[PDB]
Amino acid sequence: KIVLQPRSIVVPGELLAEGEFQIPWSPYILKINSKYYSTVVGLFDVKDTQFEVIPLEGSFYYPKINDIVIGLVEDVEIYGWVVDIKAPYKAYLPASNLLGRSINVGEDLRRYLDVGDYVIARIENFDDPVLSVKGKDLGRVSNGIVIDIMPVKVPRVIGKNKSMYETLTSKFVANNGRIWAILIEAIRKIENESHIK
Amino acid sequence: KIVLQPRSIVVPGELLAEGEFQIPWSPYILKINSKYYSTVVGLFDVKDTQFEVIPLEGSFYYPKINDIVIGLVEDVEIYGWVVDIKAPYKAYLPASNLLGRSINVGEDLRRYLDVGDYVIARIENFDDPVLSVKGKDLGRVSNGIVIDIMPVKVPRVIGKNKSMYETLTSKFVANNGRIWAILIEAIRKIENESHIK
Amino acid sequence: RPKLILDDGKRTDGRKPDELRSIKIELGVLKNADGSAIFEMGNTKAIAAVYGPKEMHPRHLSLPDRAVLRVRYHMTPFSTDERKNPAPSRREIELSKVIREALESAVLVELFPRTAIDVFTEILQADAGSRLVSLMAASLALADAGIPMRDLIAGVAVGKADGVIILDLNETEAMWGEADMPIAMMPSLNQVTLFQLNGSMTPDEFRQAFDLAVKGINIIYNLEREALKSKYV
Amino acid sequence: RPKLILDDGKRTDGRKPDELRSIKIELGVLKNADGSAIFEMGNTKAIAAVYGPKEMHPRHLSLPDRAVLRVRYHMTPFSTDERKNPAPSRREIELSKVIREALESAVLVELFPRTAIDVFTEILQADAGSRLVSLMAASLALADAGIPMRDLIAGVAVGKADGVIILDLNETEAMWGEADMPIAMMPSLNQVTLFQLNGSMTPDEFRQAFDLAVKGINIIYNLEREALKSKYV
Amino acid sequence: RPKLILDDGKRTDGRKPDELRSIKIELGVLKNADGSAIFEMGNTKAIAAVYGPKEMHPRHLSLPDRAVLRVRYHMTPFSTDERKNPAPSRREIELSKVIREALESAVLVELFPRTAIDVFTEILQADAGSRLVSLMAASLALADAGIPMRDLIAGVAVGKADGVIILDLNETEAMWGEADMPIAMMPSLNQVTLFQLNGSMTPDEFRQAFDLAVKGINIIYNLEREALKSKYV
Amino acid sequence: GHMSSTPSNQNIIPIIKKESIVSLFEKGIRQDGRKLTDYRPLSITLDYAKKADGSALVKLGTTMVLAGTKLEIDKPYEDTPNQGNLIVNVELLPLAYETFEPGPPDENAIELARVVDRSLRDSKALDLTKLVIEPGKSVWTVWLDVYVLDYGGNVLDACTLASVAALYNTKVYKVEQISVNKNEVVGKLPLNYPVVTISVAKVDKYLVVDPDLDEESIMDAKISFSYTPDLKIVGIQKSGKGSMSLQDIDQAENTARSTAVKLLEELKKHLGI
Amino acid sequence: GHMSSTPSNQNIIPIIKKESIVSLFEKGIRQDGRKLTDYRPLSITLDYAKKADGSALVKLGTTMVLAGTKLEIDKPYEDTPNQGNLIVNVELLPLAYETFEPGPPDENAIELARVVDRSLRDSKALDLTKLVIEPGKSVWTVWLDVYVLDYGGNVLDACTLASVAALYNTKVYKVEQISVNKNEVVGKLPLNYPVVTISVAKVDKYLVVDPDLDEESIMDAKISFSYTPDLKIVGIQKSGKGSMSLQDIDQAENTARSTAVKLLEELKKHLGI
Amino acid sequence: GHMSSTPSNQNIIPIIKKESIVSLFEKGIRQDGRKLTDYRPLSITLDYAKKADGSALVKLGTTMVLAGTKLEIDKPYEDTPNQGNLIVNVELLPLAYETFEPGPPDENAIELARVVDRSLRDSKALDLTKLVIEPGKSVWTVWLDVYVLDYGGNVLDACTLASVAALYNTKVYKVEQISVNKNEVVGKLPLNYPVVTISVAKVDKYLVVDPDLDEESIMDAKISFSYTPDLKIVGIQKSGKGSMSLQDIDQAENTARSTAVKLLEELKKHLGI
Ligand SMILES: [Cl-]
Ligand SMILES: [Cl-]
Ligand SMILES: [Cl-]
Ligand SMILES: [Mn+2]
Ligand SMILES: [Mn+2]
Ligand SMILES: [Mn+2]
Ligand SMILES: [Mn+2]
Ligand SMILES: [Mn+2]
Ligand SMILES: [Mn+2]
Repeated sequence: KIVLQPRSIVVPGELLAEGEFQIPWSPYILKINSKYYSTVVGLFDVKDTQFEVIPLEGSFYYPKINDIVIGLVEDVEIYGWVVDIKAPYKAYLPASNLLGRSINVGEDLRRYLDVGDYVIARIENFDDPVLSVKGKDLGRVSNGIVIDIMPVKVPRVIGKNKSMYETLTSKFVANNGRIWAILIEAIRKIENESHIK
Repeated sequence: KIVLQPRSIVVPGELLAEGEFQIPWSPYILKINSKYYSTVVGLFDVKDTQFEVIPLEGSFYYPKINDIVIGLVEDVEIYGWVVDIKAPYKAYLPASNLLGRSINVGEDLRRYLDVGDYVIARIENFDDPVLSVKGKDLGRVSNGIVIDIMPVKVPRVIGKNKSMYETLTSKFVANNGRIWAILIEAIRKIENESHIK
Repeated sequence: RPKLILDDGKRTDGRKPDELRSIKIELGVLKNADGSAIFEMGNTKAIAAVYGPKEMHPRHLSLPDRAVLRVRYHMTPFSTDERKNPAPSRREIELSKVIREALESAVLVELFPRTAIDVFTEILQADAGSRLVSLMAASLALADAGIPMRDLIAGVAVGKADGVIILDLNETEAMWGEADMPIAMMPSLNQVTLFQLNGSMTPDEFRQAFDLAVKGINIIYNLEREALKSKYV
Repeated sequence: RPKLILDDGKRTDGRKPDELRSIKIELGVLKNADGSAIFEMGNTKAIAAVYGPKEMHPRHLSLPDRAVLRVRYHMTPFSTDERKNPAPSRREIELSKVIREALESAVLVELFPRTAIDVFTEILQADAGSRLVSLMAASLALADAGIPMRDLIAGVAVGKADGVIILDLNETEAMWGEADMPIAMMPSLNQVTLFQLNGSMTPDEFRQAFDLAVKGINIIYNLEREALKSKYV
Repeated sequence: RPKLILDDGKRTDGRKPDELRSIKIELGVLKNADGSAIFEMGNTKAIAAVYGPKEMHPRHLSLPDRAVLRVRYHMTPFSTDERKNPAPSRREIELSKVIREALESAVLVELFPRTAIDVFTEILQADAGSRLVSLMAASLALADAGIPMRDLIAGVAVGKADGVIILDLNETEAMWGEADMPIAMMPSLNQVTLFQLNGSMTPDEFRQAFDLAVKGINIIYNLEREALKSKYV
Repeated sequence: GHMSSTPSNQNIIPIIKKESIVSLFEKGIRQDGRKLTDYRPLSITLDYAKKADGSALVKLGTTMVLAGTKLEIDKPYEDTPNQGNLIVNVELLPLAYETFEPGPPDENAIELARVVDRSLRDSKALDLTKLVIEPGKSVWTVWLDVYVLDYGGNVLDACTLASVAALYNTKVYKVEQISVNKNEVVGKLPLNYPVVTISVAKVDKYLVVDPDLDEESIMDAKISFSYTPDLKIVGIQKSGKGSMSLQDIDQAENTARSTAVKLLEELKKHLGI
Repeated sequence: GHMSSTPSNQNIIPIIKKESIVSLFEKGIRQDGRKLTDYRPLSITLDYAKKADGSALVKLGTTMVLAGTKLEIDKPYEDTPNQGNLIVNVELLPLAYETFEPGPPDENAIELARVVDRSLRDSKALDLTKLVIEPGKSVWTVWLDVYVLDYGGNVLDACTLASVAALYNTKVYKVEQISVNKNEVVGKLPLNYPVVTISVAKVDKYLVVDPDLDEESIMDAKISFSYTPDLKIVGIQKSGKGSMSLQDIDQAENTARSTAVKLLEELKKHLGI
Repeated sequence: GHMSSTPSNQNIIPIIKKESIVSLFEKGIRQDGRKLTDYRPLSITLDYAKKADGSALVKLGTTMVLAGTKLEIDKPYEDTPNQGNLIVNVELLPLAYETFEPGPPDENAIELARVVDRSLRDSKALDLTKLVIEPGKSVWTVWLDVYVLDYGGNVLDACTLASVAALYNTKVYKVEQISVNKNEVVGKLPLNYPVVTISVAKVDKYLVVDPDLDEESIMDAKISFSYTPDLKIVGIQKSGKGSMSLQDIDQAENTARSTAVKLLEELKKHLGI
């Protein structure tokens, strides 16, 4: 078991380590017969005996269950709402979920959520992502700014022990690569220097 | 509050009235900042203090809930029937509605309603129009003639206090612009002279 | 190059610069079309057929809040001096877009979610201004179909011929003139719906011509209204 | 026919047979593209844009276990000595297939079921090897888009010019030479991804040329890696 | 113009006016096609492949009560004296319609709701009557595929050459004759399935020719039956 | 590449309506009061398209077809150096019927054009050897574009009438020596005679001349026969998904030709010949 | 056949975001700090495409357009025998925007090409009578291909700049007598002057010069005016689903022309004229 | 515009069946009893298409390809004035496989045609300078249309054989002085030698010559090598979504060339050379 690199900037096909590590499957690391290569432009990190690649690149968010996500309503279907969560997959919000009851005869139009509305919502199902707005604070975004970032950069915007979130607060980050709130410039600066200091 | 015209023949963009009238929304009248214009070729009518435009033109029927409609079966789907009611929208008749029970294993073919059958049916839902044949007299049209008119001309074929219906009877009008029954010529004469005597 | 303004201050067809070609408007021209119209301005003749509103089979191309307008401007091969290839040209493609977008402002498309309204226009004779004649035939065909609209659309090309601002160009004027500016509006609403200039004009001439086009438009608009009313009054 | 190997053992652009043209690589070249790159090898210049992964509207054309790669190789009309018709040619159709299939091996498509990943390549200047320059620009554009890949793809054409095995052909060499053999691989994985030969070579020459291509490929691969790393290191 | 009926009352290929060209029929000609056939009438040769019944992916184009017949008549570029452009011509488009509609009468399409049955026909050699040879190859290919049919379809062109009613035209006769009348029927059912006349005939000649075509058709029909039976008996 | 598919129902008529259409056929009469052998009312407006070299607006009942011609100077084909050209284009315009989508000619418009072309050609009505200006160097190309504006049934027969009418209406302009002077009409297109196509629909036990749209929606098949005034058959096309017996065609031709005499007579009145 | 349909939303921007874009318009300022009459930063890289006879890579903010020219020797049209040819092709490349599918020019690319063509043509900036080699026998055809590489809004104005820049950058090669010798640049394409197109978006009560992609997604309509340095209007195109009052166009032209003076001045600096 | 997309599975073979196909590869033997280096049974029927100037019906196992030639007199290209033309067209006919929809050549038919074209061209087997009738004024154009009638795997190698066979079978007719007299065969198309393409499929650890349809459905990739009788490599095309090691290609070429000797020998027997 050997690691080839320190905290290094890494690239697709780049050999990270040789030997049998018991690494959980990652989309950022490809294992071939006891060699491990990065699959992405990223930052190689060693965590305890294991290691990872922190992707520095990626416009898309990958859906995960129970992620608090903030999405943009795209279409209003007969039984629900089609929602953009910046993923390869369009999320769907059942009307029955939002309402907490049956969709009544000729009921609604776009009064709860319209096209162009932002929604804060959790991912109730994904194996297309089905959303839920059950929890508190979830629902249509009435006010403020919704700033867009690389979803890949979200952990850096929050920071270990909220340390980055706190230094922006005194001067809501979703998993989605979207933050409901100049705050914009400081976030773009963390996007463009996540790999530094 | 002023009205610009008597019982006049009216045209799209034609100024009908100026001032704030409390007119219920009509597709035949466009309100702009306290001016009212006709949106259609029509007959301007003043009703009490309010007014309306009676459209003289229109091949299409606009679905409304609880309208008794007579439609032509177009397709026979797995769980129901696709029905033409002369609207911009195809109506659907659930088999479960017609049958009053579950659609059984390999049940039916076109025995209740086939393609090319006329159906008399009410509009149970519309906000595509869902039909119901629950009420009496509703169902497949066995016999007689089904004459087609501009749906826009239906009120004239019936008449105030059934007065026009009665003078055709002694010598069934649906909202659909279709009448289940020479009767044909007198109806075409009311289509082409609805705006007269 | 022909002389466009003649010694007696008049044009090649005998008109004054502020004078329209003769207009002829027929409605209810086709049996099948939900609405239809023939519009003649001088020797430019268009026919329009409207179908709809109707559900839009390519359902992913339908709009959830709105009817989709589907508009075709096309010229017959024998509408022109030389034969036009029947396969749609880039001009016809552009003009179809420009005409659709003209109608987008007038048609109350919000009334019919996820439906299509089809507006098919054919130029039977092209002697200048056929995009406008097509547009007005479309407008009239829509009114004829009972499709709710903000207003009728009336339009003329103004332009410049031998330095003279002229209303409603000939083909000779369109071909040989210095400027050709088709304008269409919803006249009662004060709204311009189509606006293009091909050629060249000083800003002052532009504004002179714009003014003259509005005068011609108001005349055409009155004839549109009168033509729609003729079968009832 | 020009002399391809000159008396001093050198080529028409002054190069040795084992020598690459100058390479220039830019990343993050477009605002909208999820990932993008310009790749220059000598006077051959390609730009690539990547969009995805994204759901694939023609849903019956989506794959249940896999992203669909949708790849376009195209040449601008002014990329060549004589104007290329902008309508896709058979060459562009073939090269799009060959380039897609090159990328099929590298892109971790199993990660994104029923999505599409769009790889759009434009040759801005064509002076030989543009399918490879396009392919490498595609590779770099994918890495730039954060789309997981087995490895980067590096490629060169080797060939034969006046009986001499040469690395990285000119247009003069591609046009007038005896053999032109583009090869692309995932170099760290020892895997060939694109392999074509046009022209003629003895089996021994084939194997000599194959060997030389691998040496050039490893250099290009190092520059790809360095280029991707440049904005972070 | 060549002499079509020679001094000895005979035709250019030595035939009598009431005489058929030699017929050759092969079945089970392709591995993949659910059913297939080669039909030769003189020097006119067609091959047909049948696939189906199978579900029809463009599901909105499927029929709820019926299989859709999807038929292609096509000629290879080298089937004719001069090279035919491989892009489908208007003739091929028309003949595909006429052949489909011929098969519409014979195929028991009600048996397979919302399926498609694909009938692909290629003319390998065209020496007159290829729409009919294609049609009969299609018929035989359908029978070969086990697709239920009312009857086999047999057909011949009759016509007029130098005022003489002739059965089963040559290319020389089709090109230079006065009339060419392809007729196809379900012979056991007394039903005509394809009927066209190109050229010119008096009504009496029309009826004489119609009569002669039925005699040739009954012979061809017997050979179709015998050909289908040959691998079992 | 391309392919002919069974179409959907473009006019699904109700079972009820089918019975009404046929049930006066006993009396030899149809829906619209007319006889089984009658054509619908016909008008032919010559010179309707003022920028065409010749034109005819045909109204046959609710079927409306506008044909127009455009003449050009061309080199003749090296194989037909002593003939001019006829190019026949029929378009079913999206204006004509609700289900007509805009596009290039489909198989029906194509079929129509080719059947009209061959009727015109095989009739010898338009003798192309007459369209030569200078043998082997310059000839007239006659572009005949036939645009169906309203689909009311029996579009083929209306197309043939409009086509013939357009050709008869075609002005020939003076040729100056290399170029066409359109200020000088030196002649008219030389036609030997009119042609007509007569369409007979098979409906139940009955044969119906000039099917309207409703009849077309219920017919088993139709067969069109083209005639010149001497009553030579000059084209035949069986159309539709259904078959016809030998006797149906025999009888359809007898009925077709009988109608042709009257249709030709009325065409000549409309043409002024 | 073909047809213009109402499109879907290619940039659906949130209701929240619409308000932010406009809400500094009070101050005469936009999102990006710039004035309502300001163009975005412009760079023009001449000769970017080394195998083009002339080229210009235009960056107008995040809009990127690469125009290139290719000259060929042609017979002139028998009607324009004393002129060369300009053929304008604009392509919206699938690289430029997420929803751009690869295909032949759509109505927007076509509209763009024709508006650029007519601006260039009707300006008399490119005098085609200058492109004759031998009158009535051989002329230069200028293929102007304008490829949008990044769709950041106001693509038309960038296309016009790239087009003009490409033409000014166009090398003319020696003609030997019948053939073009590309080893010898004998001249440059003769242009009378630059042209510019100025696009004014109608957004709420406001008129916005050079709309970015966000502004374009919220605007009612735009109208583009083309100018030559003497400030003759040389093309106008109203675009978009929405209407504009007579006064909006009056005021848009006044604002357009005012900007044209500055845009032309900067274009000339980029061209070296 | 156009685009290459990952296809669906046209032959999804069961997991069970994959194992059966490979599990005699140990013994150097396949499903059909044949060796890993064996081609399937080959027949070549020359002159199958009687109206082609030359033709060959190739049956390679269940793969059936009919190639035909048609010669025309053309002006040569002003750049190749001392050469005739070869135009190679390969079509995958909807007859050949269940999922082949009728249409213009797709990327696979196109790929096939170009690989065959370049094998034929780069081999110098057809020397186009031999196809000149009158230098710089008239040459022979050889239209080679290669129609796949039954898709049984390794269509490329069958196309090459049919192509070569069709060309060898091509009759040249007498030219009279300007016109071709087809009553007089004055020659045959002059070919220097046959060419063959040899396709090697990578399947698991194994290299398989001439993959059948099942093998093609399970292979990682294939690579085709074209040879002339002196065993010069005259074309190579790696095909398929999967990669191959450097050693796979090295070994595939060694195995390909070994098979080429035998395949060429059998081709010559079929040709009569
Ligand atoms: Cl116009
Ligand atoms: Cl290349
Ligand atoms: Cl035939
Ligand atoms: Mn009406
Ligand atoms: Mn980036
Ligand atoms: Mn079988
Ligand atoms: Mn011509
Ligand atoms: Mn040229
Ligand atoms: Mn030729």
